[PDB]
Amino acid sequence: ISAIVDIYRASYGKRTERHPRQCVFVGTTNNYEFLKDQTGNRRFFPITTDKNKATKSPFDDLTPVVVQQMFAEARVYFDENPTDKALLLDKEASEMALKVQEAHSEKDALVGEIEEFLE
DNA sequence: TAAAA
Repeated sequence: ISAIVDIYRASYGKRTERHPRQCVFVGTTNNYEFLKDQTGNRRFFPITTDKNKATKSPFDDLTPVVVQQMFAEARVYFDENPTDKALLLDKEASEMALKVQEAHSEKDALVGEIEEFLE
């Protein structure tokens, strides 16, 4: 997920070439516990989506014009500061992100019994 | 075409 380049050989190529990462990943799920890592999940930012609270339906209200406008807005914001530092969350946003990632992360059970036994 | 798949 956190790889900036992909150094690999083409399907039938002769030598290994270098491709900068030109894609963004978005994942979809209905499980409430998808983060297997127990020592922090800073890569993945879970957004909980609620039906019947969607003001606009993504089936009939997202049209190429609307997504083009969204990407033009993103282009403006990125061109305000064209560096990777501008892509990080705000301090309070990152603070909430820690709690959200922990809440959606798998919990180890052995820790509880170890604590009880040591107590 | 063989490879590489």
